[PDB]
Amino acid sequence: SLQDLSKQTEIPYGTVLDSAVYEHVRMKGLNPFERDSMYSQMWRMINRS
Amino acid sequence: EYDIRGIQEFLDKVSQQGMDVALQKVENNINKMITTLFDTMRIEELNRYRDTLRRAILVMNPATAKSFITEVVETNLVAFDCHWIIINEEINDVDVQE
Amino acid sequence: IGISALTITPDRENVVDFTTRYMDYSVGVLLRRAEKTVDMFACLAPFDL
Repeated sequence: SLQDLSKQTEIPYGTVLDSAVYEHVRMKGLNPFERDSMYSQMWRMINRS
Repeated sequence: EYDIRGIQEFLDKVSQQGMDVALQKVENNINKMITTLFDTMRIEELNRYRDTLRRAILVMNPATAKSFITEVVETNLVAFDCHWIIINEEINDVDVQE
Repeated sequence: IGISALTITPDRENVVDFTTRYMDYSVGVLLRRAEKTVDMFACLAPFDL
């Protein structure tokens, strides 16, 4: 689905720069009042360097 | 595009009663504005921010107001108790609905 | 006029006008298929042919 993927680290993942998906993930990841805790994990993979 | 001299007369009529009026311009790039807050403020300070948005006034172009209400609600910065007033001279019945 | 997979978002809608939406959006992921298979040679797999 997606919930596990945020937790594994053997396969890296990413997306097309400055798509709407990239801004969507940047929006969900930083928000400390998100109820979920998947989105704020994924950002730490995508944003490397 | 608002010319804040038009509300120069709140000053001597709300500093007296001692309310806590604050201003803040709303950008064209809303998402940059919102994300900079999450990027820069402490999680202590930011919890004193949601304490203010429980009341507001909007004074703006309705086509901006729609997108701003949608971004504020969608990022969960407000809940079922807020009471946002809106004022304008012209709003037609298409936009009252939206 | 513009026409494609152009997802509606408030920061885009602020500067151009969108029709009613004609199909719903959804994020997904693509991944490579794995292996784990069984064959007549599985009897002999511990040694090279």
